[PDB]
Amino acid sequence: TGIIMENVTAFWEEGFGELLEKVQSFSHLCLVGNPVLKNINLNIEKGEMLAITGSTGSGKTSLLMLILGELEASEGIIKHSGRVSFCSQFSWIMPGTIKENIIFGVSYDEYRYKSVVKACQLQQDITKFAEQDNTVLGEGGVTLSGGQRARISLARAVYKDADLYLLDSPFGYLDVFTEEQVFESCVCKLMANKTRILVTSKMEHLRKADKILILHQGSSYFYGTFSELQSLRPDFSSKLMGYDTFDQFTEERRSSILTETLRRFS
Ligand SMILES: Nc1ncnc2c1ncn2[C@@H]1O[C@H](COP(=O)(O)OP(=O)(O)O)[C@@H](O)[C@H]1O
Repeated sequence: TGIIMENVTAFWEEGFGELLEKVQSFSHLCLVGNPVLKNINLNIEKGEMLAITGSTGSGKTSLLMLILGELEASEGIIKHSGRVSFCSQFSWIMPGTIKENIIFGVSYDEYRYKSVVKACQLQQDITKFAEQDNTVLGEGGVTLSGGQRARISLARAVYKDADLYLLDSPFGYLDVFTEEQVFESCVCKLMANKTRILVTSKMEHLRKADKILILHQGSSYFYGTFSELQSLRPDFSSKLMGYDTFDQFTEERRSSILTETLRRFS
């Protein structure tokens, strides 16, 4: 499946801020009648990758909830059909082995498993443990690094057979060379033909995306190709492409540069 949004708007409604909270004054935002997103348009073909970036708290997560149906479109048309698979920014971990976490509630299939494991770069993790992917974890799997938890929860989501993959900021940790190999192997090759939406703050991901959506304040700052971006948003581009290794700054620096840049160039 592809995905289409034509001129979609969505309001704060009772309970969405708390959902937002799990997944990453609400009353007043529902009382007053307020768009969390306004005039969103995107059109994404089967098998393409949409990269979503923007300033912090611009509605990135919220756009995924709307896809998931947890937020409601008060206006506009959304089309997409099929199973969706959601990897949240929170990396949840269930009691059981690493392997049991990746296949959680889904049947085991060897070729599929081994291939997901290799492309999420889990082979370098599990090889440090005496029982490898049979190692037992407690929930939160709290002695692992953030990147280890995020790769296991990415592998779980990519292993789900679905028509659309929603991946909310997996690449936000310090082990930055691993993240680059995950993006190239999992998101770019293994998933090359699965429709997919990657929320992100690395410019390489916009560079390889089929489509790009930049959000600011609940609003679409830009939407189209990386090439259209360089030509239609030149102040944004020149500033962002003008660092020499932006993608290796910490997630917080990158997101703060993005926010400031989006603030400057509205
Ligand atoms: N944990 C939170 N507590 C209070 N307000 C929040 C929280 N998370 C997001 N918001 C607010 O809700 C709106 C939408 O946030 P969100 O969709 O999470 O943006 P983003 O994913 O781009 O960082 C923003 O206006 C933001 O300030």
